[PDB]
Amino acid sequence: SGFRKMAFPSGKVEGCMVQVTCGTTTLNGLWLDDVVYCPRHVINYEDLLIRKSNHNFLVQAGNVQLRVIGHSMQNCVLKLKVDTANPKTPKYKFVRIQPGQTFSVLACYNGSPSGVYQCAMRPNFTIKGSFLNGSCGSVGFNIDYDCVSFCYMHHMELPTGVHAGTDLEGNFYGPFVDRQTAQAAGTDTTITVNVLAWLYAAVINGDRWFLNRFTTTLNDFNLVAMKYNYEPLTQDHVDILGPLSAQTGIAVLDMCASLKELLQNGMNGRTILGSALLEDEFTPFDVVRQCSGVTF
Amino acid sequence: SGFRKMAFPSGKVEGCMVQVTCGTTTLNGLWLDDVVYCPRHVICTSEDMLNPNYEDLLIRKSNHNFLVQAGNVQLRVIGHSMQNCVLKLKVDTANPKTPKYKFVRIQPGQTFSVLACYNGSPSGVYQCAMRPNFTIKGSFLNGSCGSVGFNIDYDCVSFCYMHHMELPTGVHAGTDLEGNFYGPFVDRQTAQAAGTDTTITVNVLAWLYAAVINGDRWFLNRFTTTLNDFNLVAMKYNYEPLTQDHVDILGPLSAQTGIAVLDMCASLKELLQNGMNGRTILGSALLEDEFTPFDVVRQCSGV
Ligand SMILES: CC(C)(O)c1ccc2cncc(NC(=O)[C@@H]3CCNc4ccc(Cl)cc43)c2c1
Ligand SMILES: CC(C)(O)c1ccc2cncc(NC(=O)[C@@H]3CCNc4ccc(Cl)cc43)c2c1
Ligand SMILES: [Cl-]
Repeated sequence: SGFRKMAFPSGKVEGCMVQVTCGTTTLNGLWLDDVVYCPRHVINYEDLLIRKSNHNFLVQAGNVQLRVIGHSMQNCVLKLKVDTANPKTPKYKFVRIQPGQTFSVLACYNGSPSGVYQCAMRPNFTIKGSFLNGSCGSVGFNIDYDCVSFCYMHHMELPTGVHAGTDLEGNFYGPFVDRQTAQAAGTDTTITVNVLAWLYAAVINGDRWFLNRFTTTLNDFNLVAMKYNYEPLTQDHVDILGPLSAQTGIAVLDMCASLKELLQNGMNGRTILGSALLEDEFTPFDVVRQCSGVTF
Repeated sequence: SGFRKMAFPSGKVEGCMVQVTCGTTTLNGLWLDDVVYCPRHVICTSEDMLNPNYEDLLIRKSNHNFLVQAGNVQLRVIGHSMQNCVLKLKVDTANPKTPKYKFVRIQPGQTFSVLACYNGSPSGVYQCAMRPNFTIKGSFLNGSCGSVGFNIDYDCVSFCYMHHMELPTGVHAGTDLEGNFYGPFVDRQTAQAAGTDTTITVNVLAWLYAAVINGDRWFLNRFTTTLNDFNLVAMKYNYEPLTQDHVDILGPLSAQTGIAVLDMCASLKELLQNGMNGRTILGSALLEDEFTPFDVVRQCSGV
């Protein structure tokens, strides 16, 4: 029993974190094989980069200096070829995630990991992270079997205190740019499929006060959800919730009627899994994995 | 900016997790140097748990009855001893991945990271706190016994918890790494129940200072309180008494924000009376008590 915001074990990623310094800027890099990946803002990026020599980039792995033997830019990521291959390189993939998907973040400063937390890519493409100055280059990941799927690299903080970054191929999530200009997060919405997954997690853990005898259609549910700034629920979302619906005996549209009632009436002084707000940062897969004990 | 329930990076602990099997029971062990530490109930059947005589069950076991697996390698047990509710299995191989470590016994209100494991394999990491009633609100399934709680301030891992059991309310009970239980619990299937739980007051205050550091002051008021009047009000909401030690510990956060501890206490009194009126504090509609003054200073900015 119990339900926590759980992150993947970070060990396979910790062994890849390095510190990258160029001039007066110090940030984090990801060392995989003989390449160090980091935000290109550490250095017109083509014009600024062509003026740099390999020895201008100082890369430190623990108490050992790695020597940069080459450099290239791919979108908003700088790839620094080093002379030493990381002996701790895990099995890995670079994957681009969609809004609503979750991942673990290993927050680092000066190439040293300080903490790990779980978060979701918001529908407005920002992440509600916990980052201070020097955290640039910290990475987001998931683990599938023994393979680390890197999905995020931290680049910046927006004026509202939320965060923006790229995939490991340097493509930003959202309409953001890596420079000092007027940028703002768009109006955010609630990830509906995730709230429903969390409601199924509450039922699995014995919290059932919000269940009712009613059902709804997908269309009537979507009309109500649009009014409360909830993301539209698709047939794909209904299909993805199938396993949780079979384990609890509560049809997806049956749970949608509970959600409709919670949006229209509130919680009435009651909590769900120790929360007075409807939680949207657990996917259906996260609920299944935590309520089944999947290991890595 | 931002404030999250943040756990310590788990790598140093992952390299210590092993699987321990005795008869039909399989659980997790912690391999540090040439010793594997695990809950002593690994030698019990379900029937034995009603009234186990651990000394009698242990004397019937030899070294080769304990199977210890580290990854895909079997470790050989060359000795065994019991220390309180922990079994210590001497193995023939020292763990090459043994980090710098200490065994520390924590007090209620203290936080720590948990690496939840099954079959000697880590599945997840989360942050939690030792409740005033000595239980932890964890996320543990059957097979998670032997999973450990820790802090990593600098390069040293301080092991503070080993998971032993789940109570009827769904909360969890365990021991320090010397096998002494936290709370009045026994590693026996007996009618045990968690005592009435209370809110960790010093931690709620720390989290209110974290909200001020991050730019939110809506909850402050023009009042102050004496420590005794604060505690008379706090006890009515099932909040732990606030001691002079707690006031001292909040000193640094009080200096960084310019808000006296008893003025923050007055704000807490008003939040308990009024609720939040549709507002949130650091993205929460409830008063959060699982961040210590130390965790706030660690995660929040100095400016
Ligand atoms: C407020 C403060 C100290 O600058 C800060 C506070 C918290 C931060 C958290 N995560 C990242 C940060 N860096 C940036 O956002 C950097 C520096 C500012 N300008 C800028 C412009 C473009 C790009 Cl791609 C990056 C940055 C943080 C910075
Ligand atoms: C209730 C259920 C399914 O057995 C379960 C569910 C979740 C659990 C989570 N963490 C540990 C668990 N094991 C125990 O509590 C074991 C087995 C039952 N009795 C018992 C009595 C005393 C002692 Cl010291 C240990 C145990 C869990 C078990
Ligand atoms: Cl302590």
